[PDB]
Amino acid sequence: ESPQKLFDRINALYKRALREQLNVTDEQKIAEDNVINRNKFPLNKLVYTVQALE
Amino acid sequence: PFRFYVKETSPNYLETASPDALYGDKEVNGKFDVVVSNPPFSVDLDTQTQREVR
Amino acid sequence: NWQRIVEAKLEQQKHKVAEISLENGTVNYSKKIKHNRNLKALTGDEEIVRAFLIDRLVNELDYKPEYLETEKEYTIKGGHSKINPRVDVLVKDDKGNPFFFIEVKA
Repeated sequence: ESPQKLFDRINALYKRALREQLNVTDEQKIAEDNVINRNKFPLNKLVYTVQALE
Repeated sequence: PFRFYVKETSPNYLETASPDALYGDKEVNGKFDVVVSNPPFSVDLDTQTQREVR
Repeated sequence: NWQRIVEAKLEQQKHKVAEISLENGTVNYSKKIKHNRNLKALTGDEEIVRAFLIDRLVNELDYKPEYLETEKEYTIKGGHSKINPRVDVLVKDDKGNPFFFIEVKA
């Protein structure tokens, strides 16, 4: 499945993580925040990390 | 301020506060047993973060 | 409709400080306020106008939400021994001095 789908469905997990794990209250701070920069960390490395750690 | 630390759960010892006559009529969380830390050696606060802690 | 225009205006700003919906007990703040007496009551028209005050102060008027104060209790001689006349809302400064001593009614 397309790497963009993995990126989106992992960013959803991470945004939900900054509400009970790191308990960030500002909903605008929940947005504009991502797992990876998409430029420092290519998506293929994220896919490999998911494959290894799943 | 002690009210700024909310976890999600019920036991949140680092949330309560109360004035103390012997200490500048300021907030005291007299609940922690021991304090171990390694504070930074040189804190140079912001011109606006300074005003919020006096 | 202005009773609903209040929340129409207060639910279109990015900086969420107060929430009004006129539904079942939808009233909360950022907790950056020094809230001491428990809200989530919606008893009367007082709460809606108080929330509009909070929105008008934190935004627009440019006051830090950490400086403000809501429903502050003080122990005075009192007409009634339990009421303890309570400051409806207040705007302090960085030194703790109350700048705006505001009482808000219906």
